[PDB]
Amino acid sequence: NKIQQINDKELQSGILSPHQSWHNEYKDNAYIYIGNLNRELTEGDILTVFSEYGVPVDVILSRDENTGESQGFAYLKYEDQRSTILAVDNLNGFKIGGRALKIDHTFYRPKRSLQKYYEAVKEELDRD
RNA sequence: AAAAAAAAAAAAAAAAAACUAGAUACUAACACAUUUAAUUUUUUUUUGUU
Repeated sequence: NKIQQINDKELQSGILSPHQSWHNEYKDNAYIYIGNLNRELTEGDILTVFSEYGVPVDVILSRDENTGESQGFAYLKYEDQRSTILAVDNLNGFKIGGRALKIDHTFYRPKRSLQKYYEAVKEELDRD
């Protein structure tokens, strides 16, 4: 609802196409921060809503090291960037499970401690 | 220009109020297009990763 507020102003001026859009600030980014998730949605189900706008190559759900349950945020890289422009813009502010999730562009830095979680995820997304 | 008179009835201290609706004049240099670049409507069960 912070970002959703911008695009309405922006589109109203007829900004139309990325060169003039703030989404142009990125261009080298693909992962999207996915916020305000519900707690029970897992990686496979976050890999439900987000293929509407593209083809995910990677995904990471943030979850406590001990109890292993959702922190409530994820980082999902689309194969073709412009999905990111599409997901951030279009699906931000949308309700799942009563709470409206947030998306925004992100630069994502991998953490050693999850290293196995990368192949464990990749192998599934490597199936396709 | 100009040269009077005379025969014992009256007097007066100068319409409202209320009700309900309608009719028309009028009063305040009243206000009538700019208003928006520091500052509080922005609210949620804390939860954005070398």
